[PDB]
Amino acid sequence: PHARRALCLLLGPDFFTDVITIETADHARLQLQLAYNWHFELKNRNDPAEA
Amino acid sequence: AKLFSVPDFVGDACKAIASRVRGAVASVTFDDFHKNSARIIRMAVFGFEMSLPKARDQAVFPQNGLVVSSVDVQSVEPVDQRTRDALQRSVQ
Repeated sequence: PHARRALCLLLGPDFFTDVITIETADHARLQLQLAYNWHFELKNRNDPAEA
Repeated sequence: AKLFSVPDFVGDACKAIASRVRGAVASVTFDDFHKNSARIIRMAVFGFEMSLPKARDQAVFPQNGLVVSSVDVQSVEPVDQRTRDALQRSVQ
């Protein structure tokens, strides 16, 4: 919930080495490591509201 | 100020969704509750018809304006050891 804390909001492309605990229709409980290839998007990188 | 109407909004939201989810899963077999697990639990939270048919995409509480955008359920535990390695013979 709250582990890391930094002064900067990383906008560059990155990933999250997250693992989920999902269950399929056959009830098969399996955990699975995810990446979430993400990146922040700003069309106008000067507007105070959007920024 | 209507935001602070309920002083325990976290508990209120959890209890209301839990109650309605439990009541709706109460009407379905275990086979159905596991085939359409997310489907029936998500229609349980905000049962209506605005999209069989999908209900909506908003679970609003008019008391304080608290809106549950979506409801996510992680894993069906069933705790007893007899649902356990007896459905495991079912596995075999």
